[PDB]
Amino acid sequence: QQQQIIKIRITLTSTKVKQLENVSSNIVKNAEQHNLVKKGPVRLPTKVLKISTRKTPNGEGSKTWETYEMRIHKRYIDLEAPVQIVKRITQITIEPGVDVEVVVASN
Amino acid sequence: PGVSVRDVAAQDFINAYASFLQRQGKLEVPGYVDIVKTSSGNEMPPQDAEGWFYKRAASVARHIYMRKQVGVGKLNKLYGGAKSRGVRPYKHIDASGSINRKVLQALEKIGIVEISPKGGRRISENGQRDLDRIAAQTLEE
Amino acid sequence: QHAVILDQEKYDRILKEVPTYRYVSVSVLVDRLKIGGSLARIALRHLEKEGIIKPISKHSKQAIYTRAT
Amino acid sequence: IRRAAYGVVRYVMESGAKGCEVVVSGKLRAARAKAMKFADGFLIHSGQPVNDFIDT
Amino acid sequence: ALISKKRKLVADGVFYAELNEFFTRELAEEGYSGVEVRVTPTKTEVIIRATRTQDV
Amino acid sequence: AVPSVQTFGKKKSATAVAHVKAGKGLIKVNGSPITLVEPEILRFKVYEPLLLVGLDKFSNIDIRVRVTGGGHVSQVYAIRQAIAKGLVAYHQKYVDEQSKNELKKAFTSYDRTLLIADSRRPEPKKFGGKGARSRFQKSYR
Amino acid sequence: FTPVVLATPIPEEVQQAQTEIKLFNKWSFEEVEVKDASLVDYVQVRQPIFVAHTAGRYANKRFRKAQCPIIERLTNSLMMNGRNNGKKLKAVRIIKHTLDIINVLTDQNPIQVVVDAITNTGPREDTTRVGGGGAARRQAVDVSPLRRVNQAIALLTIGAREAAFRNIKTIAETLAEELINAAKGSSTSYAIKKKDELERVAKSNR
Amino acid sequence: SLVVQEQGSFQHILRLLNTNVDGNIKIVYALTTIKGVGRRYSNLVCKKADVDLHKRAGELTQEELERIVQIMQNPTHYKIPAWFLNRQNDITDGKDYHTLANNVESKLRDDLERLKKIRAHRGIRHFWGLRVRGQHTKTTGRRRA
Amino acid sequence: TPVTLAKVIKVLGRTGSRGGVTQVRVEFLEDTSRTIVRNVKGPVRENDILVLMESEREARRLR
Amino acid sequence: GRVRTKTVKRASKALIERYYPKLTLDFQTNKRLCDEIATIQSKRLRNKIAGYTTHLMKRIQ
RNA sequence: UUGCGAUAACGAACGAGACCUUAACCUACUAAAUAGUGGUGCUAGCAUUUGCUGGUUAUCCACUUCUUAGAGGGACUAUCGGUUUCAAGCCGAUGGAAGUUUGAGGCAAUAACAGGUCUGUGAUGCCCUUAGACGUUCUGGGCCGCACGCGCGCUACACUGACGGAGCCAGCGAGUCUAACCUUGGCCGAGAGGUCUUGGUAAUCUUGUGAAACUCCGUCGUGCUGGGGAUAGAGCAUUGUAAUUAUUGCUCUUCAACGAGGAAUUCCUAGUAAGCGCAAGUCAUCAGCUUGCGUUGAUUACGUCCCUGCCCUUUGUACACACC
Ligand SMILES: [Mg+2]
Ligand SMILES: [Mg+2]
Ligand SMILES: [Mg+2]
Ligand SMILES: [Mg+2]
Ligand SMILES: [Mg+2]
Ligand SMILES: [Mg+2]
Ligand SMILES: [Mg+2]
Ligand SMILES: [Mg+2]
Ligand SMILES: [Mg+2]
Ligand SMILES: [Mg+2]
Ligand SMILES: [Mg+2]
Ligand SMILES: [Mg+2]
Ligand SMILES: [Mg+2]
Ligand SMILES: [Mg+2]
Ligand SMILES: [Mg+2]
Ligand SMILES: [Mg+2]
Ligand SMILES: [Mg+2]
Ligand SMILES: [Mg+2]
Ligand SMILES: [Mg+2]
Ligand SMILES: [Mg+2]
Ligand SMILES: [Mg+2]
Ligand SMILES: [Mg+2]
Ligand SMILES: [Mg+2]
Ligand SMILES: [Mg+2]
Ligand SMILES: [Mg+2]
Ligand SMILES: [Mg+2]
Ligand SMILES: [Mg+2]
Repeated sequence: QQQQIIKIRITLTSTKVKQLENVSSNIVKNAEQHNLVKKGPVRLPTKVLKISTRKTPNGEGSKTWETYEMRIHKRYIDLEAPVQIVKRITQITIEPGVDVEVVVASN
Repeated sequence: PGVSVRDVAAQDFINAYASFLQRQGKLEVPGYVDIVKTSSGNEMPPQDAEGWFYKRAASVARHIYMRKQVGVGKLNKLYGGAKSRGVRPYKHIDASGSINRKVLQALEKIGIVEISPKGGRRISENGQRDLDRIAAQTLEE
Repeated sequence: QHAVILDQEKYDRILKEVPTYRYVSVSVLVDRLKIGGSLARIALRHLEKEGIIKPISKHSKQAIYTRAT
Repeated sequence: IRRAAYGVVRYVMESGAKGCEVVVSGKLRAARAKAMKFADGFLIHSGQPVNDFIDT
Repeated sequence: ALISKKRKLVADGVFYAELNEFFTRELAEEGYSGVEVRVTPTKTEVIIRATRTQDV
Repeated sequence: AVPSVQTFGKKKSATAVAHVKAGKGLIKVNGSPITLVEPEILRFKVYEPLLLVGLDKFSNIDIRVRVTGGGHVSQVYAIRQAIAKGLVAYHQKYVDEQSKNELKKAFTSYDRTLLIADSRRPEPKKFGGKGARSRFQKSYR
Repeated sequence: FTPVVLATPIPEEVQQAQTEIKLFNKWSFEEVEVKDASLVDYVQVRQPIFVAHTAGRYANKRFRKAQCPIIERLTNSLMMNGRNNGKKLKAVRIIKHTLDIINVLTDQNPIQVVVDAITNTGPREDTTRVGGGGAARRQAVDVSPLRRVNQAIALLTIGAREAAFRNIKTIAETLAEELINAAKGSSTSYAIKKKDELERVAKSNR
Repeated sequence: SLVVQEQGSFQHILRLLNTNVDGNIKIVYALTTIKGVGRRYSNLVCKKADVDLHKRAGELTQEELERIVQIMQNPTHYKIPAWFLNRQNDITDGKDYHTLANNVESKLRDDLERLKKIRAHRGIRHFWGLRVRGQHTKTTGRRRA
Repeated sequence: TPVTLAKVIKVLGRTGSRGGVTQVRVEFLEDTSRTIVRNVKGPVRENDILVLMESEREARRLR
Repeated sequence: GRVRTKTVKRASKALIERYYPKLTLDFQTNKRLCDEIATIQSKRLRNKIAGYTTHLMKRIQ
């Protein structure tokens, strides 16, 4: 309870890179004003989920194909932080659209 | 004047080390040579019929030298090729696993490779020494 | 049609015709002598070991040999 | 439908919209079907402005 | 919950599509237009955009 | 520390990262001397930046090239681009700029791809045929 | 002018490549005068290369293949009939052995022999069709120099490939015999025989 | 590992195992004109017989021919590993056989007429002249067979 | 046979029914300012030298 | 085919019709001042408008 | 219908273009033990006296070139010649990562078609059927049946090759506990495969997906041959409740046509054609298919209206349900 680090990693997964990098910017600013040592937001390769269909619902016509994509962007921010004052401001202004996971570590 | 097994050409080294193994006669050829094909993807057995196991063991020893961990399945993928499927198109098929497993076990008992706690076989210190002496001879001919 | 064994008269015809062949290869022995390609390869190797033809390329699938001197 | 579609078109256009289109397709007291449009104002049909400024 | 991200985000999309057709079929006589899902820690909130909130 | 640059060369998907530093004439390619590259008939492609400017320009540098990606020809082109760009980068940062410009002119009068990466990228395949332009054969009957 | 020594020993045969860029490491591009003016600036020599493999863009404009080297162009015409598509390494090996054989037989410079073979079988007159279909006529017209070079290379490599198909002789030596007979002018080679056929038809259909 | 030379005293076309084998063909490929003897079987029999593999089948010794015939006819006694054979686990005695020159058509007729005799479906298709391995007969085999 | 060389001055334009034949003005290398219009089969450009088997035939095909 | 449409051309005419004692014969500074004196919605369209404006200035020269 | 011009029109809108996505450049920024690199706090080998390596990020230090992805920059046909009605533009050269709309797509007007789909739908009018059912389920068969005609393909006719050994390199994907997916390694087996473990809900592990063509060295040697591998026999396995009408895989044997294909006809202008494989889709099993991906990489043109189709203008019309 007296300035003890936790070695947490926050992984941020979304499909909307505006909202997602806004959440990661907020996390980086929070650490940068609480003076927490942190590895910056590491950007994973964005995954593309491609689904190739025929456009026709029957089987008539020229064989026309549709590629749909879902794009998934992933970041993670490592931290060494006091948990009881991190979670006093983590649980508020909860982000919509972005899946967050906080995993503690002892490595 | 230091020579590793990288300063010399692959084919020259593998011929020289296969001839060294065939001249020392310690490598315990398994005895189902002369009958086997080296892959399901092959058509014919090796045309050397005496030798080719020394050449395979020389290539495997040089391969372990240039890598860190190679297992039997990695060796089978390495030595596989394109299989003729007759009227259907060609395809990659892995090589024979018993031949490569027995090559690895043979180089274990002549001390070239060892069992490598991260996986397959790494090279031994005596293996580095023997391969470096062969490479030095292959250059200084 | 093409000889796969070599008789003695074919052997002396090789040693008295492959010198003064300006360019020598496997197909050159196969068409100007009447031997097959296996004896042509063997005879090329033997004749450069003796040294009356000398190599230029010595690739597999294509050997270029010229006469010595 | 010429009352209904126009009463939707004018309502959209004086609701503060840049353009409006209504297409009605089907059969109405005739067996042989036809389609008919009711467009007022300005519409874009091509490009990323369709995904930006058009509700469908 | 030991599911991949590729499958979790797809399943979130399928959940959104299933709620969208469920509210499209249910709330059609009080003008449902849209639905927005916000997944939070130990709550998920479902906002129904309708023209008549009183009959929703 | 020691004077050193790092550059790269890029053919279609091959990338050769070259570490050039102050040394004694070493030119290694991912473990091995420049004189054994495979393909043998394309070895003069990676001899070209050595021979356009003379080997005397390489007597006080050690070049170590790690090439990955691509294929056999593409790695050779990325290697020669990496070596030429590394020698120009070393002469830009440590030797005279006039010497660097004479090296650049010697490379570019022979081949622009020694210093400039080829921008030719594979065009995507389209439905309706096996290739990017080619279509499936159509019947009428 | 001296053999430089390095921590990697560059061999002496390739250290003499500093003073002169030869084809593969043997044949000079000097004294490779093109005997047929009107094929200068389309048979491109005089900018030497080390090997007949370059990833050069020559198809993006109309006359860039006139600045492509002639050995690379003859090499490029060997990588066809379908099963040899790609396989420029095989084509470059065939060109290397072809120039070896063209040096062994007929001891002059093989690059000069292949450019004499280009200029001896580029056809100077060719016919075209006139009329809108089968009920037609045939008119003799002149031939562009770039077209002459193109069609010379095609006629040499096609008659090399046909002569090497289904017999013991290899492509690198049927190409060598084709180039030597063309460089003399013989009417034993496919390319000279088709050039004579083309120009005889042109005279008959002026 | 080094190559020395060999002199070719020769004999012409040779009857072996009631089949005219052609000398001027290397021994593995010359013995493949015997039915039941393919390329793998030829190579393994010529390796079990200590026959030089480069020995052209007409310059081969008569006693070497006899050893080749013995290993071909009795292959399980020369450590040929019995997954390598024509008729493993046979049909009537459970014995691994390798069937040779004139007997391959004989065993083929024995298999087919056994299969006709039990009125099995595949024997019926062989009697009808059709394909027997489930091939589609609508478009293929439509000028002969 | 003594062929004559000729230098292309102006590319006058594509002729022929399929457009493969082009029509050019050429001037003779010996005896300059002696000029003829010729039909050329291949890709031709200004300053190209081309070899005439005949020196007396004017091209007529145009448009 | 590098023919420029009327959205580029009309914008360039309407830029030279009122900002002549400004923009000069250089694409780089013309490209920079199109960002101030106009609201072009994309960088590619700005670059086409600036280049055609520069092409027109070199003609009024 | 992009503009310039001409001009009884002038000034606009939809479509084109702009746009969005992807590819190409950034030693400029922001960074990263899920990407690497260099040192060495650390050590450890082999040849040696520094070359090739193997390993510990509060049981190391630092950096970002390479990789990733955010924010931007960049190209506008720049510049300069030539040509043009000194226009719109076009060609050449130089520079440049890029000068083919920079490459490739996505989106895409006015209107139609008696185009396809009622068998994708709990989309649907009407009709038919509804307990001896045309509902539903279960068992078995069939959809694959073979004198034959046609279409898309795969494999070939070989030496620019086959075989053997050796070398040896990608990129796009995908993956299991919200239950059995991708599987390394070890062992057994000729092989297919079995088995014991392991790692991975994934830039972490499969996976450097060590792919194939290719390269080198050998064997063959112009013979339907060691080209080709159809057809067929016997056996061993795997998937599945179930393999017979061979699911597929392996091993041995059998070893057909086919020696480059009339008449005709298809696709294609540069990282394109072609060759080469790989992944995904469907999938318990089954790829000769498709969708994408990368590897190797040409020839020929930068045109025309001759053929074919489409568009416009003029023209003729007794057609407007519009030549059916
Ligand atoms: Mg491989
Ligand atoms: Mg292999
Ligand atoms: Mg628009
Ligand atoms: Mg558009
Ligand atoms: Mg392709
Ligand atoms: Mg042949
Ligand atoms: Mg046989
Ligand atoms: Mg079949
Ligand atoms: Mg960077
Ligand atoms: Mg209909
Ligand atoms: Mg329907
Ligand atoms: Mg209905
Ligand atoms: Mg259906
Ligand atoms: Mg049923
Ligand atoms: Mg069916
Ligand atoms: Mg089709
Ligand atoms: Mg091979
Ligand atoms: Mg990879
Ligand atoms: Mg692994
Ligand atoms: Mg055969
Ligand atoms: Mg069955
Ligand atoms: Mg069936
Ligand atoms: Mg599959
Ligand atoms: Mg099936
Ligand atoms: Mg299908
Ligand atoms: Mg027409
Ligand atoms: Mg009427």
